[PDB]
Amino acid sequence: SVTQTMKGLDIQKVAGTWYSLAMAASDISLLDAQSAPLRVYVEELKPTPEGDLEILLQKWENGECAQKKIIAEKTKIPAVFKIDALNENKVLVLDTDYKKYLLFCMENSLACQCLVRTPEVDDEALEKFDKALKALPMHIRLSFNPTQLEEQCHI
Amino acid sequence: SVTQTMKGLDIQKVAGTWYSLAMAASDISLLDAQSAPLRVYVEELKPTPEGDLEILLQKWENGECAQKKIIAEKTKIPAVFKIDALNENKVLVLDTDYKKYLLFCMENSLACQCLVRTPEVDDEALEKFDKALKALPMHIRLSFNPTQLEEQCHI
Repeated sequence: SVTQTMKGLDIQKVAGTWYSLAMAASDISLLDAQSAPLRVYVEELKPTPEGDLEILLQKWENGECAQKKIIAEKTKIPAVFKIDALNENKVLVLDTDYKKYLLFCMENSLACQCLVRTPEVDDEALEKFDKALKALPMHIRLSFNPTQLEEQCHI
Repeated sequence: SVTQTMKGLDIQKVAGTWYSLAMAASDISLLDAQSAPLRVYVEELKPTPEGDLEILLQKWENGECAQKKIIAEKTKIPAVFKIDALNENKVLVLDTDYKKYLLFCMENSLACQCLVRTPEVDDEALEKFDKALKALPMHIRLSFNPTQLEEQCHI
């Protein structure tokens, strides 16, 4: 499970543009294919006034790159959000400096991402990402180059 | 490119049973799918008397797990072998202790593996694997659990 949350998270400050620089998952099948279920590209985070988090992303679905808008509801823990599905799905913010990177996980089993503000490889962010994962039973990891980060569904 | 070879490699001593515990590649497409091109499961290494290396592996091809036998020809460098294809493909042995692990890469762009003798997670081997990769521009990494390592094509 995930025992890394961001202490003192200010959700309003994660607002705006992000790039899914790297992804990792507990199970290969969660990320292997273009259309793999947990292989979603974040576009924008929109905290609500009420402190919920609207997430704009892209998902490759039926041989094309589709826009998806989901809402993750706030909990009593600032760094933990709940998504509505057939399963009780949790979004955990592990760490962020707001201005460059944000690490998060979705768990039921588990997929995590390293988000960055700009379409650049941020070695410092990937370092924190790898450190946060050494805690977790991941079996697949992906990363994207600057050229892919500027394309729909990272093609 | 790969600037990690095993100094003093004794090819006769890599003979026998291996498990593709982890794989990494320069490009997501080389490993993403079951049928991805560089996603081959090593079964056995058979050095020839003449010092060539026969490799027995499995490849998921046309919705099933197929046996494949390839030969990599020795070069003047003990730790480097050449495979016959439309492209000049090179096998480089990075490191081995013969008794537990062997790391190798195939390059044209690049796929590497962490081989182990037994169907167990060897953290020491994965450590050496990650260290060897920090040199290389990998964008996908996979690992297999003991249950998968005992199945045809790691299903």
